[PDB]
Amino acid sequence: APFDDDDKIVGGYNCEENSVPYQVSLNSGYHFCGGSLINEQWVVSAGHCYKSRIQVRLGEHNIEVLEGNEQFINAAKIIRHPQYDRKTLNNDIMLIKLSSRAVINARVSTISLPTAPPATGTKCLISGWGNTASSGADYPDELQCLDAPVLSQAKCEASYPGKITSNMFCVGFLEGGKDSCQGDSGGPVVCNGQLQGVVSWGDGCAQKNKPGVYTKVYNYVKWIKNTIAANS
Amino acid sequence: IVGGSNAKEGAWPWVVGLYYGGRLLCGASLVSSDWLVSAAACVYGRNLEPSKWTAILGLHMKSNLTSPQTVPRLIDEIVINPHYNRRRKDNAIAMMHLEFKVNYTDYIQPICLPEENQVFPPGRNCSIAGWGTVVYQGTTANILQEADVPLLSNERCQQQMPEYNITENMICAGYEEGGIDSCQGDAGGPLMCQENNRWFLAGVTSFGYKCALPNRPGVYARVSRFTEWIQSFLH
Amino acid sequence: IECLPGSSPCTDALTCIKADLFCDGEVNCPDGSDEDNKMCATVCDGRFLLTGSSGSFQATHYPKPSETSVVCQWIIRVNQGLSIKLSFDDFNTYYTDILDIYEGVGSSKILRASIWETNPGTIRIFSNQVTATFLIESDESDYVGFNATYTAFNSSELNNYEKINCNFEDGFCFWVQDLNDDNEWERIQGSTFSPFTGPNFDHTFGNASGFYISTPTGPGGRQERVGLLSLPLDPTLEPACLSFWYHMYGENVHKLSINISNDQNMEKTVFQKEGNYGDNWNYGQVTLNETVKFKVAFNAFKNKILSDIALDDISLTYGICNGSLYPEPTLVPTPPPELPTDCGGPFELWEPNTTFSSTNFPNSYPNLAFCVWILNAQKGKNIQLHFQEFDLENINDVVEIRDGEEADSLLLAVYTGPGPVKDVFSTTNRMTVLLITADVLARGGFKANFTTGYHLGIPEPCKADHFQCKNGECVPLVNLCDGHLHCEDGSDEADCVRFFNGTTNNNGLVRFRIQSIWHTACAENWTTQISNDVCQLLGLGSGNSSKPIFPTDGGPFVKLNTAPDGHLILTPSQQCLQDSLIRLQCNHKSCGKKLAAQDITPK
Ligand SMILES: *[C@@H]1O[C@H](CO)[C@@H](O[C@@H]2O[C@H](CO)[C@@H](O[C@@H]3O[C@H](CO)[C@@H](O)[C@H](O[C@H]4O[C@H](CO)[C@@H](O)[C@H](O)[C@@H]4O)[C@@H]3O)[C@H](O)[C@H]2NC(C)=O)[C@H](O)[C@H]1NC(C)=O
Ligand SMILES: *[C@@H]1O[C@H](CO)[C@@H](O[C@@H]2O[C@H](CO)[C@@H](O[C@@H]3O[C@H](CO[C@H]4O[C@H](CO)[C@@H](O)[C@H](O)[C@@H]4O)[C@@H](O)[C@H](O)[C@@H]3O)[C@H](O)[C@H]2NC(C)=O)[C@H](O)[C@H]1NC(C)=O
Ligand SMILES: *[C@@H]1O[C@H](CO)[C@@H](O[C@@H]2O[C@H](CO[C@@H]3O[C@H](CO)[C@@H](O)[C@H](O[C@H]4O[C@H](CO)[C@@H](O)[C@H](O)[C@@H]4O)[C@@H]3O)[C@@H](O)[C@H](O)[C@H]2NC(C)=O)[C@H](O)[C@H]1NC(C)=O
Ligand SMILES: *[C@@H]1O[C@H](CO)[C@@H](O[C@@H]2O[C@H](CO)[C@@H](O[C@@H]3O[C@H](CO)[C@@H](O)[C@H](O)[C@@H]3O)[C@H](O)[C@H]2NC(C)=O)[C@H](O)[C@H]1NC(C)=O
Ligand SMILES: *[C@@H]1O[C@H](CO)[C@@H](O[C@@H]2O[C@H](CO)[C@@H](O[C@@H]3O[C@H](CO)[C@@H](O)[C@H](O)[C@@H]3O)[C@H](O)[C@H]2NC(C)=O)[C@H](O)[C@H]1NC(C)=O
Ligand SMILES: *[C@@H]1O[C@H](CO[C@@H]2O[C@H](CO)[C@@H](O[C@@H]3O[C@H](CO)[C@@H](O)[C@H](O)[C@@H]3O)[C@H](O)[C@H]2NC(C)=O)[C@@H](O)[C@H](O)[C@H]1NC(C)=O
Ligand SMILES: *[C@@H]1O[C@H](CO[C@@H]2O[C@H](CO)[C@@H](O[C@@H]3O[C@H](CO)[C@@H](O)[C@H](O)[C@@H]3O)[C@H](O)[C@H]2NC(C)=O)[C@@H](O)[C@H](O)[C@H]1NC(C)=O
Ligand SMILES: *[C@@H]1O[C@H](CO[C@@H]2O[C@H](CO)[C@@H](O[C@@H]3O[C@H](CO)[C@@H](O)[C@H](O)[C@@H]3O)[C@H](O)[C@H]2NC(C)=O)[C@@H](O)[C@H](O)[C@H]1NC(C)=O
Ligand SMILES: *[C@@H]1O[C@H](CO[C@@H]2O[C@H](CO[C@@H]3O[C@H](CO)[C@@H](O)[C@H](O)[C@@H]3O)[C@@H](O)[C@H](O)[C@H]2NC(C)=O)[C@@H](O)[C@H](O)[C@H]1NC(C)=O
Ligand SMILES: *[C@@H]1O[C@H](CO)[C@@H](O[C@@H]2O[C@H](CO)[C@@H](O)[C@H](O)[C@H]2NC(C)=O)[C@H](O)[C@H]1NC(C)=O
Ligand SMILES: *[C@@H]1O[C@H](CO)[C@@H](O)[C@H](O)[C@H]1NC(C)=O
Ligand SMILES: *[C@@H]1O[C@H](CO)[C@@H](O)[C@H](O)[C@H]1NC(C)=O
Ligand SMILES: *[C@@H]1O[C@H](CO)[C@@H](O)[C@H](O)[C@H]1NC(C)=O
Repeated sequence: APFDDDDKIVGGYNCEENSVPYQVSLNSGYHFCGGSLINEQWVVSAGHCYKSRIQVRLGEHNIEVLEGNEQFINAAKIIRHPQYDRKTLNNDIMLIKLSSRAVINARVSTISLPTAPPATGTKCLISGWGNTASSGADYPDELQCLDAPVLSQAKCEASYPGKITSNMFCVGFLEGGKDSCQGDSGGPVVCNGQLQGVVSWGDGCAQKNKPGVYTKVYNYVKWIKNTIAANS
Repeated sequence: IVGGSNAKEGAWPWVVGLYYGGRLLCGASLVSSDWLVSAAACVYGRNLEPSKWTAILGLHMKSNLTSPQTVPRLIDEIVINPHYNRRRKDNAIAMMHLEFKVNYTDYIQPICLPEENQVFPPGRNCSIAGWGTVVYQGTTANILQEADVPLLSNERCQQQMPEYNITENMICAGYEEGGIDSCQGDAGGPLMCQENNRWFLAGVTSFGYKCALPNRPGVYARVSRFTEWIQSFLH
Repeated sequence: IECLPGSSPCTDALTCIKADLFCDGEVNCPDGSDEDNKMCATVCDGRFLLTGSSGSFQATHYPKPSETSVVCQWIIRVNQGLSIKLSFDDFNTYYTDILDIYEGVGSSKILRASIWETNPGTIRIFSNQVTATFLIESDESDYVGFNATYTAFNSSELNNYEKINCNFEDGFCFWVQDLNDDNEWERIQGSTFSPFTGPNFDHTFGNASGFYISTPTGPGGRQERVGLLSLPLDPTLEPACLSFWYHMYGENVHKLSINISNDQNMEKTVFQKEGNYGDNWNYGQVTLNETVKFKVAFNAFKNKILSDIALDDISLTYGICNGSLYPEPTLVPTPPPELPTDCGGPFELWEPNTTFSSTNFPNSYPNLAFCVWILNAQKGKNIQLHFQEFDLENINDVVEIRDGEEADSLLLAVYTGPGPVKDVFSTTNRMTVLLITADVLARGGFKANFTTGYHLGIPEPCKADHFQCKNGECVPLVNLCDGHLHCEDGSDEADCVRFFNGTTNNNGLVRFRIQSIWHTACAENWTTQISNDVCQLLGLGSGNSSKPIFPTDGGPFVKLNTAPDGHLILTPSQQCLQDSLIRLQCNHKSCGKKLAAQDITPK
């Protein structure tokens, strides 16, 4: 049984997200969702990840291996968008408040709030525990940073007829169930060094046709600021 | 990779790390003041944009890079050996250009290419380097990893490893009982032999079947037949 | 009497018990103070032990916003063997609150029930003790939280029809979640999260306003076990018919089984489904025959995401099963794995055929493509392959160009990524084009004209002498080995000094090419500095001792002189007769000598 990485090959993706401080994970006994730390005590994540108790892991180099550089924070309050729809997962964005201020270090930091909407063809990075394996869909112990351009709004609407609104943009392209952005339910999507969106949903684990759906954060900048001010 | 040992501080001045997008992926050997020799497989397909490749000469640990012992350089031209096929993973040799010129110091030292009519005897226990991992499914070690493995003849390697063509274009080095291996992972280090205090470039490491697996030595790329090709660009 | 930190005394101040054990449900104090109503300040309504068979209870601050986070707990106690029914009318709250309903007290308060953001309606608990906990985790004054009423009814007077019939529109009816499961069947009103798996509507109502039960909607990354255990059914003289509706839509749907547990510990499972059946409720009908009391267990091994399983409209009817009005479920079709292999690639290309795409440029190229183009032309010609459009992927697939004319193909260029790419020329009339792509991310492809010519990639030479460099720049004498760079390739400094009649790189006689003729170097003015300069110009090492041996060139030999600019002065003058010529004796280059801390193993 030869190993997949016979040569000096990392699979074409940034394994473990080295020097990536904006990626954080949500744990409640298991890994279910990811998120992006925007402020000292604010995390943007997928709005369908809400539960009774949430723990935030910052700078987690490996999900199954504790390198000692990660930080565990007990979440205080989770706020979903007032116009969030459960049926179509519209406005699938939520904000988590940290009970303690984040400690700035090499692998833990805050990413600046976006100021410009995403554009077609922009060099963008999707961070998360994507399904990186020779065959099958499973969450590995490593992390995936996929470099994928942002698709056009018309193409995004055509990918999901009747399931794409003005707050949804597509980064995944074409089709395929192998190593890709996949799900992770809230994987950060950062274009040009600024956070641009999260992974909301999609046609399964990129089984065929449309890869997935990404919810923007630029349209919620005013909402994010209001939530921060009200829940400072 | 199981079996590796941490290299001493500055013990491998001829090994230079390569970063693509800010992550260490491969290693190279300093052949001259403006050229580096690295594995072609680990840099295949990324030669169209040399600006994304950063060469850190004298690299010891990934904790810091802004040190006098480490020389940062930007790759301008990448040359891939024509005989590389990517089917049998043979002749995986590539060269990179270090801007204009590079000096030499204690932590930045050149490498020696094999001489004419030089044959490495089988069973010769030679050193290998590279920034390998503690285990295959683990995190890459922050300290340069070094190991010593014995060479294997091609005729015996064919019988012991009936999986790849290998042939005389590349040489198998490792233990028939396994245990020590460093080919896997993000090592990218070269296989180096001893020639009475003269560090001759025995070869460049390449794909391995399995780390520390008995009767599965690392099949590293032989560079004795490619010395003329390297010297053509060097001279 | 004093207690250690982390524990508190009782009312009589005789026994110390843990703070978490207060009002938990089990009597710990000798006098029962830990369960006393006054000791357990519920605040919600001032009542903690609901010994009555019926009543009502409200959350914190019924007429006022809940500005203060107050945790409330109630214990409802009835006669042994009787069930307790809780009726909920309004639970539309903006989360931040937890409503936990537990059957019994103590170790049984693990996963009995957990309802939030949805009105549970009617919940029936088959025990003499029911624990109702309203937990507020933050100072949120959005809503009071709930206001419910409870009653009691006998748990065994129900027949087999009532105990099984349930549309799930008003809770779980009489079903009890198994305590041995790793999770519980969550109750959902309408479509669930993570679309493209699981039902999008309730079977009973037909729209999203209805309520049903299913696997947890959270993106669980671990395999768990869930199960519904039915109440014991008294034996009947006639076998019954069990009818149900099951929704199994998901890629990772592992299993869904129905078992019978009796006093004989004999299981004869009659219903079992696996895989994806589609986004539609399927009707399952089976016949149940038994002579003693038995329980029907619906078991499901929940896998990772895309494994949602839902159950609705479960009922049991006395009598033999009638003709089923619905067909057996059909598995969701999957892509055929019958040797996908590759696309084979097109045929050989010749001169008349010039324009070509990968497979079909406008739409896409099939996955796992290994297209091979054999570009051939007339003998003596070369191939230029300029791409009009090149919009491939990143580090997934790469177009490779191999030199032909032999089996051992020589790599020419590897192209990948979006954007135009430069033209590629071949050294012969045979070229191989390989499209190496993975099974994912298949873009439009590429397209090239595939033109032929003669020395297309060779730079244009100049006639009438006009010595040219590698790039073709005319440098007859301006840059003829004099330290001046004019050629773009930098070949103006080619090796005009070499060694001849030598058995190695450090043996023989040194010859210099002044303009076009090689002349030997004499020993008239040979010095150590000149020896070092010769070593440097020949790419050699330290200038060790060297002495002349015998002359070979009796004509105008080159005399060597020192210059301040570092370039040896070459004089093509024969100033001596039969002068001995210097034999090249230089050491090896100062390579990577082991000056580091690397050790050598003496074995
Ligand atoms: C979703 O599907 C359901 C399936 O039928 C569909 O039916 C609705 O059901 C609800 C309750 O299940 C109905 O709401 C109530 O139903 C009771 C049943 O007895 C009625 O008695 C109620 O009417 C009382 O109140 C009226 C107020 O003016 C009085 O005028 C009347 O005389 C009664 O006293 C009440 O309707 C609901 O009515 C039905 N709807 C229909 C169209 O039958 C439901 O409509 C579907 N939802 C959708 C499509 O959004
Ligand atoms: C250039 O690209 C072309 C596009 O596919 C290649 O296909 C050629 O297309 C022409 C035009 O249709 C075909 O010519 C036809 O020939 C048949 C008769 O030949 C058939 O029967 C003989 C046996 O008698 C058999 O050997 C052939 O393979 C054919 O099966 C006529 O009836 C038609 O009217 C038409 O004229 C070529 O046959 C076809 N070549 C193929 C399919 O190999 C073309 O080959 C390319 N040119 C090259 C590679 O040099
Ligand atoms: C519903 O009822 C069905 C009954 O049809 C339940 O099926 C269960 O089926 C297993 C059969 O699998 C194997 O049966 C072997 C006995 O024939 C048994 O020995 C196996 O266990 C181990 O055996 C060897 C030796 O130890 C070991 O090397 C194997 O690796 C294996 O681990 C194996 O179980 C049967 O054994 C069960 O008894 C039976 N369960 C019953 C009857 O309750 C099904 O699970 C039921 N579904 C439920 C309860 O949810
Ligand atoms: C690399 O090593 C060299 C010496 O080996 C370091 O010094 C550099 O040496 C060159 C050669 O003499 C100098 O060039 C000279 O510059 C003077 C002007 O200062 C000029 O008059 C001469 O004609 C000649 O061109 C060079 O100036 C000098 N310094 C540099 C290059 O900074 C060099 O510093 C070493 N580089 C590193 C990065 O360590
Ligand atoms: C609540 O319901 C239970 C139903 O189980 C009542 O208990 C009695 O249960 C038995 C079944 O075990 C019922 O059947 C009777 O069984 C006896 C044998 O034990 C048999 O001799 C009788 O002919 C009859 O078949 C019995 O009817 C039932 N008693 C009732 C309904 O009064 C329990 O009494 C109920 N609670 C209250 C407060 O009534
Ligand atoms: C659930 O079904 C049970 C089915 O068991 C069958 O029971 C019948 C009699 O009730 C058996 O028939 C007998 O067969 C004997 C020969 O083996 C004859 O000698 C005898 O006269 C009689 O005809 C039948 O064999 C048996 N099946 C098997 C496979 O053995 C039934 O027994 C239960 O009553 C029923 N439970 C209910 C209706 O609540
Ligand atoms: C020209 O080169 C001279 C080099 O000559 C040889 O150099 C080697 C060093 O690589 C000597 O090897 C050493 O020998 C020692 C014993 O003499 C050993 O103890 C030591 O470990 C090492 O093996 C070798 O002996 C030597 N040969 C002779 C005959 O001495 C160098 O010595 C000159 O300085 C140099 N320049 C000139 C102008 O001659
Ligand atoms: C090739 O790699 C080598 C691995 O080291 C070998 O490990 C064995 C383990 O047994 C050592 O064995 C001991 O050897 C002693 C004699 O050296 C015996 O007395 C003792 O019982 C036991 O057998 C072995 O020594 C050790 N090295 C060797 C080859 O002795 C490495 O050490 C080798 O040096 C390297 N190969 C070569 C060419 O030496
Ligand atoms: C097929 O190859 C074409 C190559 O482009 C061709 O360019 C020709 C140049 O135009 C001349 O330019 C002279 C100098 O500017 C000028 O004096 C003269 O008058 C002409 O304008 C042009 O004549 C050809 O029409 C043009 N070819 C085509 C097909 O338009 C390349 O552009 C194309 O992409 C190739 N096809 C594929 C599928 O790759
Ligand atoms: C790869 O190895 C096979 C054998 O495992 C080689 O096949 C032999 O090739 C030689 C000459 O090429 C023949 O004389 C033998 O008859 C072949 N079969 C054997 C030895 O069983 C094959 O040539 C190798 N590949 C390359 C490119 O050399
Ligand atoms: C850089 O890291 C090395 C690793 O050991 C350490 O020795 C050194 O002190 C650090 N700092 C500098 C300036 O080299
Ligand atoms: C089933 O068949 C029986 C006997 O013919 C009949 O009485 C009954 O109405 C039918 N339907 C149901 C639902 O039992
Ligand atoms: C050196 O070799 C040349 C061959 O081109 C020969 O003509 C010449 O005589 C040789 N000189 C010697 C052997 O001294």
